[PDB]
Amino acid sequence: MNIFEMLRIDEGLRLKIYKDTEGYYTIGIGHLLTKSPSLNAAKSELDKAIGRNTNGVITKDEAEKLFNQDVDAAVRGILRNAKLKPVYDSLDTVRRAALINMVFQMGETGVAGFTNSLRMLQQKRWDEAAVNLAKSRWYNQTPNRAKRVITTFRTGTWDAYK
Ligand SMILES: [Cl-]
Ligand SMILES: [Cl-]
Repeated sequence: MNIFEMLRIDEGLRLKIYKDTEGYYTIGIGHLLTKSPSLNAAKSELDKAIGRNTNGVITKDEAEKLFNQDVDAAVRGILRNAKLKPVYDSLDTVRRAALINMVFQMGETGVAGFTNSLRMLQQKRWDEAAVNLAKSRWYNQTPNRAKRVITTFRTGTWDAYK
């Protein structure tokens, strides 16, 4: 298992513009287009991202290209973030994938906000960190996905994804 595979299971793949869990226009493998409630604004962001008149449909390849860019961005963002990098540096490979997934979903800023859980993860207090992460809107809104990432941090294994 690896990050790409993990996120692919979490986000799925849609080739047409769709609304995510929060009702925002998205395409591909969880690529957010815009938070504006206008479909036109979305189509325009879409063609701007792909570089062609898409009419709101992209191919698989185009989806995977946005995904590759998005994973790269996530990692980079983490490494650039003063709160995040030290956490990432401290972790094992599997747990690093769990942090990336969170960053992919919520952005670097939202993650950086889980101060207390970050701290627990850095100290390697697994069971505690897992309880604290569960007290969040994140877990309450997308509980199955959150359980999966949480279990990953708790165990340092991919079992949640098996
Ligand atoms: Cl983009
Ligand atoms: Cl969920």
